[PDB]
Amino acid sequence: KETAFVEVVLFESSPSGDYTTHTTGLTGRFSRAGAMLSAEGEIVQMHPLGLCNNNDEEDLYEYGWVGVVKLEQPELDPKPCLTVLGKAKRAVQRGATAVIFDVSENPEAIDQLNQGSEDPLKRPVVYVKGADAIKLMNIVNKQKVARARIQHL
Repeated sequence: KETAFVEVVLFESSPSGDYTTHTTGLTGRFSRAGAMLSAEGEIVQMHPLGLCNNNDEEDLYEYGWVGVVKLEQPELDPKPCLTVLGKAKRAVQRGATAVIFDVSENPEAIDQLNQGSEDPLKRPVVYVKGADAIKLMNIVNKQKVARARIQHL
């Protein structure tokens, strides 16, 4: 399958040094234009405008982050700086191990994410929508650091 199982992990340390964790599961689909590989890392939420070399002097994240990007309604960004896959490629250049797109406000992006390339990304690009997107963004919009685990299967 092209199904991606995504686990989102919230964690707190204790004085003993042992962690308490809380996991939320959800499902998306791997883009055919990205790798069909598993990935894992700290979530970094980015506004889709942040993947433009606009303005900027933008943030350096430690290598290995999982980008979570909620697409805008296309009416709000009619002049996109890069294609949606281009923005994923840009994240990978900036150290992302994977990108998860919430495409619920731009479901037509799935057409581009389902279309193959002879220059595919070497890292996975997952899209979520529906209840799965709602589950993801509810956790990401909490104050807390979270880790994502993306599993092929």
